[PDB]
Amino acid sequence: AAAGAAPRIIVKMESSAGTGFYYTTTKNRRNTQAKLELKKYDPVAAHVVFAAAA
Amino acid sequence: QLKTKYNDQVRPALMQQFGYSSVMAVPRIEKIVVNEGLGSSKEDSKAIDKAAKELALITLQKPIITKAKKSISNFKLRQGMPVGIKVTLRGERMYVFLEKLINIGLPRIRDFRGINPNAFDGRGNYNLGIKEQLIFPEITYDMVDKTRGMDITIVTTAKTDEEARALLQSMGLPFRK
Amino acid sequence: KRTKFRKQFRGRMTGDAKGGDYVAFGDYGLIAMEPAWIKSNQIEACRIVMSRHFRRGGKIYIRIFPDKPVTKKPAETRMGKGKGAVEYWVSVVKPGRVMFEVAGVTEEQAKEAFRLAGHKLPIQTKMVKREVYDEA
Amino acid sequence: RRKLRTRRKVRTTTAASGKLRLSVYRSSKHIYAQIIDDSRGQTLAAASSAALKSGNKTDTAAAVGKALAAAAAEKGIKQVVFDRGSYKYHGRVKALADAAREGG
RNA sequence: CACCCCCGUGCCCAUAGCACUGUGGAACCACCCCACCCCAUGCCGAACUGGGUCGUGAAACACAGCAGCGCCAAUGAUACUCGGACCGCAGGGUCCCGGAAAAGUCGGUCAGCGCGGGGGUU
RNA sequence: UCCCAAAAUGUAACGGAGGCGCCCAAAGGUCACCUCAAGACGGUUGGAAAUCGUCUGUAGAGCGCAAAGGUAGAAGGUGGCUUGACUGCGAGACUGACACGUCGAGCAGGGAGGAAACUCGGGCUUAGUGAACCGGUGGUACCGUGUGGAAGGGCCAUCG
RNA sequence: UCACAAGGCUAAAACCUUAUGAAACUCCGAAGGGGCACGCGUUUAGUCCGGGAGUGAGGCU
Ligand SMILES: [Mg+2]
Ligand SMILES: [Mg+2]
Ligand SMILES: [Mg+2]
Ligand SMILES: [Mg+2]
Ligand SMILES: [Mg+2]
Ligand SMILES: [Mg+2]
Ligand SMILES: [Mg+2]
Ligand SMILES: [Mg+2]
Ligand SMILES: [Mg+2]
Ligand SMILES: [Mg+2]
Ligand SMILES: [Mg+2]
Ligand SMILES: [Mg+2]
Repeated sequence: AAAGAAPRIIVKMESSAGTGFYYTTTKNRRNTQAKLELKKYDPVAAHVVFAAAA
Repeated sequence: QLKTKYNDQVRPALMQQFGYSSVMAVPRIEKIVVNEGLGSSKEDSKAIDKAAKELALITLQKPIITKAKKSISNFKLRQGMPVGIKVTLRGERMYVFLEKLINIGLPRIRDFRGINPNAFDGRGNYNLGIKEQLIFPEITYDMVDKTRGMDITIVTTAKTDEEARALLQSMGLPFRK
Repeated sequence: KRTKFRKQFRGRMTGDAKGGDYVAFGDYGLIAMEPAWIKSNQIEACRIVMSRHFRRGGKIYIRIFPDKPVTKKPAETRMGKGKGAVEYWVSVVKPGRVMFEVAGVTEEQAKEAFRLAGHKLPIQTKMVKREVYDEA
Repeated sequence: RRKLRTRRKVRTTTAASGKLRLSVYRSSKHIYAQIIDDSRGQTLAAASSAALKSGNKTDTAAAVGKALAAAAAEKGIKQVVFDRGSYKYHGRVKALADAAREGG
């Protein structure tokens, strides 16, 4: 996207599984400031819960 | 509490004075309604701490924080902020707090020959808000800071204004003369 | 004369005049015959004309009104770069439509003050008297 | 106001779901639970309570909810969709439910 | 639905609406009564809701009266117009033949059709 | 996006106004619940406007921003739980010269709210975007040159 | 919704009688126009697949 934009930074969601997987979305960073905990699917099994990876 | 049976001293006080068809057809009093509307200017956490303690000790009931109706006039106004506080009192606690008034509020009034007897709600109801806070059985200067004031509105199922007039008055109310 | 605030700009078209082809407000009334345009000054003209004639002062009803912005480009440019700034204002008077109503004067005053009025306009005209009675 | 009743009334997508509407009127101490094909403007069950209830008041629930579901199972009507109106689904009409939810 | 009438519910989305008004109580509805817990209030049994009456017909609801308002709305006639032709430098206008409103006037109307239920006709 | 655009879609102009290159972790999924702008009267600070009260009250408001269409039986306002802002797909159509683009029932794995029938593969919608190429990165074990390995490459993902 | 002619009336804003203009107003709203069907009654074209193109400056009522 538009590089020097500090709010709504695009970061991915890596599974707690270790399947080898990742989603990709955008938090406002005027919000979370720590990380993100979401509950998405995972082809390499069924239902993981993801940590907002660096 | 007893003001219940007093209402029931009124029930045929006017069912025998007027000429009604029935006993439910004579003006009851749904809710007393208190508005602690500081607002416009006063935007301190402390004056709503105070309005809260005050309201919750005088009427023994939690206060609802009424906000800015998105009205943002030329002066100091905006959107989501406390510009009025509210406590609706109905039935039981209504009769209790109203008795707190006629018993320990109305005489306590510094300078008081009764209150405004001009036609209120043209539909035949009432309001009456009143300034002063230093005329109370609960509001103490030894438990507050500076001086505030209340704004009250009582609802009466009267058809016209003379009938509310009569109602409120025979219930224990001074109309200044 | 001119108006207060608006849209800004325009266009044009014709075909006969809606209302109101009737003699209200007055006893005597002057009526257009041609699908003209009419301007702020073109009417202020007749204002000041008839208002000369009636003295002090009659009762004068300007049933028309300029609302149309007409433009002219800056003189001497080749077209393009824009539409013309607003030159002047126009009342789009169509025929049978009545422009002037007066009373509070007599028949002679209507004839003459209307004559002098109509000698200031791009239109042949007929003056008359009431009877148009669909609604007073 | 009305709002709530007409709200649920339309969230019962009238006929298009295929099934059978199941009315109620727990706002008085005489109720009326009904059964409708709504498309066809007709009623097919009918468990009143005004022709002698039992004696109970909101205990009557499970009972006219058992009477209804009985008249249903008798008619043949083997499938539910639960209309209401101004009702929370929690207590009384919820009883009517549970004992209709296994009662026909 | 056997006759009225009330309770729930639909087709119909104002000729079906509102105000003024009179009838209406154990026969259904409603208000009413109380609520420590179910359950609920951004505060309060006001509302959602749990206990059950008398009481009231007042309020709300239902019915009937009612043309003051809203709603609906002709025929005639016109605007405009398909397609035939034409006039004026032009802004625009006409003729023949069909289609043809809008708004206004005449008026019209307190809807009309169902299903099930309860309840009465010494 | 709106007229211009001649009541179908479409249509030019250095014609007439205005807006986008984001925002939202709740402003989404579900579940439940609430109703608006104003004017009149009457009311402690106030007193044009604040707060409360009542009578009016189908939209005269609200929708994160542009307007048009839309909307009160909610898309508007408030809470409970929540990660359907989900992989594997795609019946059938809208649209475009192509490339694109747009909508979508239904099936599977597997979930979320409801008690349920259900609803959901982002937001009322239509702007919030950049084809290839070369390269970064997380998987993957298809290719790897006499052979078995590794470089490198391919595929899914994705970043500039 | 923006505009605006007179007059009422009040403290002017509203609102009443009288009154009108609108591409970006719309309680209303044609004539025509388009899709689908039928062919009830005529006429000839259409559509697909494959070969060869040219044209892509238009002009007037
Ligand atoms: Mg012609
Ligand atoms: Mg003709
Ligand atoms: Mg005709
Ligand atoms: Mg009636
Ligand atoms: Mg066309
Ligand atoms: Mg072209
Ligand atoms: Mg290249
Ligand atoms: Mg790699
Ligand atoms: Mg490798
Ligand atoms: Mg009409
Ligand atoms: Mg070219
Ligand atoms: Mg050309």
